[PDB]
Amino acid sequence: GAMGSMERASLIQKAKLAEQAERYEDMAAFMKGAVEKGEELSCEERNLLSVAYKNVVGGQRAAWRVLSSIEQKSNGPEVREYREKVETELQGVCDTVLGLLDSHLIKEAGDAESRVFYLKMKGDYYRYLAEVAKKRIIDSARSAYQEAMDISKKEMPPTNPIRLGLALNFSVFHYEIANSPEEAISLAKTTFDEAMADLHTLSEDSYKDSTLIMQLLRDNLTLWT
Amino acid sequence: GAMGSMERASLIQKAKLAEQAERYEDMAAFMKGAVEKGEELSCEERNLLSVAYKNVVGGQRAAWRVLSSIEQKSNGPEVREYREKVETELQGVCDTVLGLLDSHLIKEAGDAESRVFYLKMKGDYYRYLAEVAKKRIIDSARSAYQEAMDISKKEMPPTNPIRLGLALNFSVFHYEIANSPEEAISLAKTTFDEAMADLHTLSEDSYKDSTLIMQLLRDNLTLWT
Amino acid sequence: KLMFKTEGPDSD
Amino acid sequence: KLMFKTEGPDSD
Ligand SMILES: Cc1sc(C(=N)N)cc1-c1ccccc1
Ligand SMILES: Cc1sc(C(=N)N)cc1-c1ccccc1
Ligand SMILES: Cc1sc(C(=N)N)cc1-c1ccccc1
Ligand SMILES: Cc1sc(C(=N)N)cc1-c1ccccc1
Ligand SMILES: [Cl-]
Ligand SMILES: [Cl-]
Ligand SMILES: [Mg+2]
Ligand SMILES: [Mg+2]
Ligand SMILES: [Mg+2]
Ligand SMILES: [Mg+2]
Repeated sequence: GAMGSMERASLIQKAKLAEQAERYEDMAAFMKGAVEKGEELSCEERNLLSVAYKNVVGGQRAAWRVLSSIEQKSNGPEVREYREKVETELQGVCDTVLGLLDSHLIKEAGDAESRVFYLKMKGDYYRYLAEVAKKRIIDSARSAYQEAMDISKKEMPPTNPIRLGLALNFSVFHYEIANSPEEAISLAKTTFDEAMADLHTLSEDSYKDSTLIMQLLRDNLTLWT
Repeated sequence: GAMGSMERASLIQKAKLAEQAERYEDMAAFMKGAVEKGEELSCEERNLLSVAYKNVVGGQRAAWRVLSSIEQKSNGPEVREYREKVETELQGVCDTVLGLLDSHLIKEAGDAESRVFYLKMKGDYYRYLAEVAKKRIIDSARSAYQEAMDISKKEMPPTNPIRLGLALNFSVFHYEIANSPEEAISLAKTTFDEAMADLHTLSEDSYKDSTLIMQLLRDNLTLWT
Repeated sequence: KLMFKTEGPDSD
Repeated sequence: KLMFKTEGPDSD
């Protein structure tokens, strides 16, 4: 596309500049162009990809919720039309991310740290599609998260931040999307407890990384119990 | 353009929804389409136009400053290229606003409240062009603000919030753009004092509106003295 | 809507 | 850069 003529390294550099400038649409477009160079992404580059699209879809989700709420309360065509406009834009972003994962980030990801990361993203962006959808979208989210969980439990320690963030998101999928609040609560507790028992093996910096995400599991359990 | 097929009233309704959703690019596009219907704007509609574009250009200005600062410190082509990209987008937004004012909002604005409002905007968007530029752009800002000031001093009381906001912005133009800090300080003080002396004529709600902007003049004087 | 904690930027 | 107060939304 329009980033085809820019060097991979220049795209990565500009993604980091756009992050500093809080220009997340640009950041996402730079990272899409880097992915489309066809090379695998490093850990830092995967994180740039995810942060970029998470910020873009987050603005869309927030706006969609405002509009959906106004629409529900109002129940002219304008509120429905504009909610649909934002909804379609959100679906388009989700489709773009899923497209990058399917062509060809996941199939070329052999290491656990990269394969789990991408499968988690796949679960997340189908979850964002499910928020606005439906049964098949939910099963697509579930399937991606489950594959990621199975790999993470065999190949990563229970304190691994990627594993922790995956379990966090899968628990929210259970609570809100799958209407399985007991599964959500069970997952959050087991994940928290198995991480707690492994903190003693960590350096100070790794301890900080793992406990930050453990605090998110705790925040959810507090809202859920 | 792409809003040509939508009703004026639907564009205004959708601008207000977009504001609630914090979707300011959409808000600006809806208001541009309403302006391009060719009818004059009400006070509320002028405010929707200004708030929309102020939010869009504000994000651009903030990003431009981050990038300019990185570029100055760095002094590859990437930082310069990306600062230029954001700069061009900012100029494009300024050119779009100035285009709406020139075709044909200002020439059809006969009442003081509407003519001052538009001339203030003209000053503001040339000021935003000046921030990134140059002598002719600065004189264009100065000229628009001066015409607005002359009308406001003849036709509006000194507590009028439009008059106050104009003087506030013209004072910042003097301080930062025209390198006339003494003129800036003099203007802020005289405007503040003449408003103070007229507050006794106001209702509680009008008093609140006027003192809010007077506090901004005071904030600037505090930074400047 | 009440939004629960998920990984990464809290951008919505 | 130090930014001074101007009218309306403080959007930068
Ligand atoms: C974990 C994150 S998040 C991030 C960002 N730019 N937000 C960058 C990184 C990272 C990862 C591995 C090595 C160097 C940096
Ligand atoms: C963080 C953990 S672990 C755990 C357990 N009972 N295994 C429970 C909690 C928790 C439960 C509710 C509210 C806040 C925290
Ligand atoms: C002063 C503002 S600001 C604003 C906004 N939507 N931000 C709307 C209005 C307004 C003006 C006159 C009459 C009704 C409303
Ligand atoms: C608000 C006003 S009015 C005025 C005057 N000397 N006429 C001075 C100030 C002020 C000056 C510096 C810092 C804070 C406020
Ligand atoms: Cl629409
Ligand atoms: Cl660029
Ligand atoms: Mg739809
Ligand atoms: Mg139970
Ligand atoms: Mg230039
Ligand atoms: Mg002096």
